[PDB]
Amino acid sequence: AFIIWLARRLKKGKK
Amino acid sequence: QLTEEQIAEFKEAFSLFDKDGDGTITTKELGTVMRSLGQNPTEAELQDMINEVDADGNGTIDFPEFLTMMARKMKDTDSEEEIREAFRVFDKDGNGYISAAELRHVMTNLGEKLTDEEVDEMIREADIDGDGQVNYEEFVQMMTAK
Ligand SMILES: [Ca+2]
Ligand SMILES: [Ca+2]
Ligand SMILES: [Ca+2]
Ligand SMILES: [Ca+2]
Repeated sequence: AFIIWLARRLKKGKK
Repeated sequence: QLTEEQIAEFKEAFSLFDKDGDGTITTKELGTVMRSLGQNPTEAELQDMINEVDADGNGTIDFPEFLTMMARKMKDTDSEEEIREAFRVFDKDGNGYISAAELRHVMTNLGEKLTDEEVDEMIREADIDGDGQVNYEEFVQMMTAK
């Protein structure tokens, strides 16, 4: 599921 | 320590994964996404993973459960099994090299829309030689980062 976090990590930076 | 930003991320991320938006994650939903990664795991592997993440084993994973799962994958990110599974899943072509197109396709297939920049940041930062591709060795090292 780490995949979900992977996106959140980059997505969090975008925000 | 859950910050407002982190909570908002779950709401947006969770809403993205949950098509119906019932506030619950089913096997068909996660399974479909988990398969889109170019992988074809059996229900046993999926169900087993869910059970390990489902503190109550109700057959579905709630937002709270996801948070716990993250702590495991984030804390145990140094697990050979977790890394091996991620490496194989990421490298759908099994070329042993992770590209921006492949990564973007994976991280995106997560019901999220990431720009070429985001993916580039992950690879660019993971690419020690800046060859535009991340090798297993570089992946393992980047899989231990907090
Ligand atoms: Ca749902
Ligand atoms: Ca549950
Ligand atoms: Ca590949
Ligand atoms: Ca490299």
